[PDB]
Amino acid sequence: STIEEQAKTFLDKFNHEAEDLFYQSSLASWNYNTNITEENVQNMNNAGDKWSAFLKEQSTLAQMYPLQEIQNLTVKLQLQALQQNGSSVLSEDKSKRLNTILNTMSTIYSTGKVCNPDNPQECLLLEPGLNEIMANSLDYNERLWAWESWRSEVGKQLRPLYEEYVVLKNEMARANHYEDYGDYWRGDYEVNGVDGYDYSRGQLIEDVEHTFEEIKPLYEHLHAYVRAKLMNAYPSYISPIGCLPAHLLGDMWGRFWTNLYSLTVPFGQKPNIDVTDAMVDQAWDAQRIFKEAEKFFVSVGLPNMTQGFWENSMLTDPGNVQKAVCHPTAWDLGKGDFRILMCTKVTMDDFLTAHHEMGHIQYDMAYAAQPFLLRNGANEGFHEAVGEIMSLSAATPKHLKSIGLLSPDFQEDNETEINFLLKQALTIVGTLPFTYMLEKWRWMVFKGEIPKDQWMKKWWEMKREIVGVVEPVPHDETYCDPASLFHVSNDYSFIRYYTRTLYQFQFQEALCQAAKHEGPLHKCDISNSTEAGQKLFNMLRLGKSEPWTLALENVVGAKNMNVRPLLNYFEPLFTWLKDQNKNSFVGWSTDWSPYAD
Amino acid sequence: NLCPFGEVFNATTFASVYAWNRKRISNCVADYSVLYNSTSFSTFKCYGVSPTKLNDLCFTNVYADSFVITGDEVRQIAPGQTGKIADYNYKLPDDFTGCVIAWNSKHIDAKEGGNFNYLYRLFRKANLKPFERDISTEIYQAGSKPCNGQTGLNCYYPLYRYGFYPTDGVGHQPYRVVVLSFELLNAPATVCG
Ligand SMILES: *[C@@H]1O[C@H](CO)[C@@H](O[C@@H]2O[C@H](CO)[C@@H](O[C@@H]3O[C@H](CO)[C@@H](O)[C@H](O)[C@@H]3O)[C@H](O)[C@H]2NC(C)=O)[C@H](O)[C@H]1NC(C)=O
Ligand SMILES: *[C@@H]1O[C@H](CO)[C@@H](O[C@@H]2O[C@H](CO)[C@@H](O[C@@H]3O[C@H](CO)[C@@H](O)[C@H](O)[C@@H]3O)[C@H](O)[C@H]2NC(C)=O)[C@H](O)[C@H]1NC(C)=O
Ligand SMILES: *[C@@H]1O[C@H](CO)[C@@H](O[C@@H]2O[C@H](CO)[C@@H](O[C@@H]3O[C@H](CO)[C@@H](O)[C@H](O)[C@@H]3O)[C@H](O)[C@H]2NC(C)=O)[C@H](O)[C@H]1NC(C)=O
Ligand SMILES: *[C@@H]1O[C@H](CO)[C@@H](O[C@@H]2O[C@H](CO)[C@@H](O)[C@H](O)[C@H]2NC(C)=O)[C@H](O)[C@H]1NC(C)=O
Ligand SMILES: *[C@@H]1O[C@H](CO)[C@@H](O[C@@H]2O[C@H](CO)[C@@H](O)[C@H](O)[C@H]2NC(C)=O)[C@H](O)[C@H]1NC(C)=O
Repeated sequence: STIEEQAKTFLDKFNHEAEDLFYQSSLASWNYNTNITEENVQNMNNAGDKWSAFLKEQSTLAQMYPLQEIQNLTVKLQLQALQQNGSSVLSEDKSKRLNTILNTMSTIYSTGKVCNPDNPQECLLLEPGLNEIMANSLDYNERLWAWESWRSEVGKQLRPLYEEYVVLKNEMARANHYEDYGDYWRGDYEVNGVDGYDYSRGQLIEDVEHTFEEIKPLYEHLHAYVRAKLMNAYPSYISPIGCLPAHLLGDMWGRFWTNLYSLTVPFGQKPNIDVTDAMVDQAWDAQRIFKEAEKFFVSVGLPNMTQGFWENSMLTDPGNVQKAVCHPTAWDLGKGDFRILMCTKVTMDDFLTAHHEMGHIQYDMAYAAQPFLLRNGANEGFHEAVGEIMSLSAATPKHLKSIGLLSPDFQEDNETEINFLLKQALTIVGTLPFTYMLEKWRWMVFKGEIPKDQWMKKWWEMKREIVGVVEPVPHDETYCDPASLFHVSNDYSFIRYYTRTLYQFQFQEALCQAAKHEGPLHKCDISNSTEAGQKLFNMLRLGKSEPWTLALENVVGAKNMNVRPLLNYFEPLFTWLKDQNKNSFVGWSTDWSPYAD
Repeated sequence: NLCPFGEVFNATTFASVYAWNRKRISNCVADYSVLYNSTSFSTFKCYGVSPTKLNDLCFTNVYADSFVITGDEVRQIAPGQTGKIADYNYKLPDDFTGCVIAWNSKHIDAKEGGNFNYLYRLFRKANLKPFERDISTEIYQAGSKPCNGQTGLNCYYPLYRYGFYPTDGVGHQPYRVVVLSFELLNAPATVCG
């Protein structure tokens, strides 16, 4: 007759009732995303509304159990997830208006087209047209046109919608006993109740800034090197002491500098590491590629893929007859149903990402015996970090040689090693200031510290100082360049990417130390290591049952995120950059601009 | 010579777990070597007698219990390891003299639309003593407040329904269970191999 016993029975009913409902919703949404028809979208929306209504009923019920009287930490967490008032704390009409503008922003982003003024018959959307320009074009004026057209068209539409989005989202979070929507987001990292492992919501800012400070020097040297190399590519357009023009960074926004590898390669004579030609020339089976990833995961002590996975997954492009969503996704449908949705091509990029998504599935396969509300990552960063450590091990030349796509020669000049590490940095460290600044601007906007009359002013002021990037043309408050990113216009938090980059190298260092690896960390392949496999499974099985701090300590020995894994991974490239920039400018002027008056 | 005695074993449909079925078997020629190369039994282990001596043994009374349960819950059909099935639905005596049989039905019990014909109990007042049933639709009320009328806030309907689709994981695919128990008596009936 205790409250705890009453709460236990309530949680049993919820778990057993919600498993099946979530399974029906997942099956319906899978049939849509793999088979776009009107019947399927209506079935998905029906199942989703049923699931949301059941969840809200259970929320009002779970709100009737006084949390403070609970002495069991696990049941308290599940109850808290259910008691979250969420959007329901908004009035009905205000919530409807918020959902309307949310879907509208998502639609205009994913559908916006810009047309070439010289030839108004050529029009491109973001994918694949505008992205192809920003990735491969070497023409400054064409790139500048692409950059300015995307922003000045779709972002201007997004501006007022985004203002209403900000104010309503902050109100909701405030009604949910938070300061703003960013604080709500910061609640994901909050730990309250476990003595010796708690971690407050202001500590994230402290840790992110304290750790970004240590990353700062490495990024500065990479920035100087890329700046000189780009000066050779766009003569008379780049100052040797100024910020980088935003439209020369490799994509529409600068989130990844991957497409700058051709312009910044240290040693052209040394061959770039690409195995695409080997895959096509070698007998390949798409089944087999995914089977090889499966063979990799079993070699470290993890289970096979399920027969349901191999039968229900979609591993090839279904063709022109069947249109599907081709964004690589790892589906955890529940009830032990695990699938991967991927329009796999025979390319090196897809090989590593197949490892990444199958890493997700193993995470998803793990912690299955946990209750429903605990079937989730330790925090928002754990799943992608796990996927990313898989792809590094698969990307190592030792693994590539052992699988048989590479020549047995294995030539490894100190220059081939620096080439690989430089390509890693364009991706890994190029995204961190972007990630840190976007969430910092968003957090500040939610806090009400950036007035409406200076959204773009503070955005580009912050742009210059942190990332070292300067706009090619001036933007007044009519523009809305922040809303021009997918994650921003689709209501997704972004700090997971900063946090996941650090977590992944912590895990990589730990598992390579477990595998008794001796050489440079970036040459480590955790293949054939049942010890490393067990240490990772020991963390995977917790789900969201234990605090993420306790789970991280269980594997790496530290209660918090650490930068030394990343810095030790990139130490050789760091010294090489420090030598390469002796006669180069280090730092950035906050005052240089491409444009004048 | 009158009883194939497996009109239970292979048939059209079975009963739910909370209302498991009993049947008497008599006047039979128990040959179970043809069932050794049958559809592979998910689990076939005997407790009181030897599987290499079955047909030689000529016991008196035999009873058959048939019902359907999920895949992860199947390993509870044994003395001890009390759980959801082993307490609220079907418990086995600690001293058990018999054998347990189970196999997998791929799409027999599973249909594309889904099968919602098998039920199971989740809420009961007490654990069931061996070989007991309680099919009562008594609205369970652990909280002191006895609604007793209908579905309530702290009240719950004690019977839930299995959902069986042809794409489920192995952990909860439809497993079909038959239990053989030989009561220990000093009175003879007609059974042997
Ligand atoms: C908070 O409540 C949960 C219940 O949801 C507690 O977890 C449970 O721990 C008990 C004791 O270890 C488990 O019982 C055992 O089950 C095994 C099953 O094989 C049985 O053989 C044992 O004799 C025993 O009865 C129970 O299964 C387990 N439940 C879950 C869902 O994990 C938890 O311990 C509580 N927190 C604290 C701090 O006590
Ligand atoms: C990367 O590998 C290359 C070789 O594979 C390393 O280069 C070598 O560097 C040494 C100096 O550390 C050079 O030695 C010197 O030779 C000059 C005459 O050429 C002499 O005047 C000096 O007193 C000194 O003895 C050596 O020639 C050079 N070899 C080649 C083939 O370039 C390089 O140091 C490695 N880089 C790193 C960061 O380890
Ligand atoms: C229940 O399951 C099936 C009916 O779906 C029956 O199983 C099989 O029945 C066939 C005949 O229809 C057996 O073939 C036979 O093989 C033996 C040698 O093994 C041969 O001597 C016979 O002349 C005949 O060709 C098949 O073996 C048999 N499989 C098993 C389980 O042994 C089964 O008899 C049904 N029984 C009941 C009680 O429902
Ligand atoms: C995509 O959805 C359609 C229905 O909207 C599925 O239907 C097919 O049409 C009839 C429907 O009874 C089936 O008998 C056909 O066999 C299906 N056509 C095929 C398989 O080409 C269709 O199956 C769905 N596609 C996928 C890949 O799930
Ligand atoms: C890591 O695991 C792979 C599994 O593919 C091992 O590869 C096999 O290696 C042995 C010994 O050289 C060969 O006889 C097999 O034919 C290989 N199987 C393949 C290539 O599929 C590899 O040796 C392991 N590396 C170790 C243990 O250091």
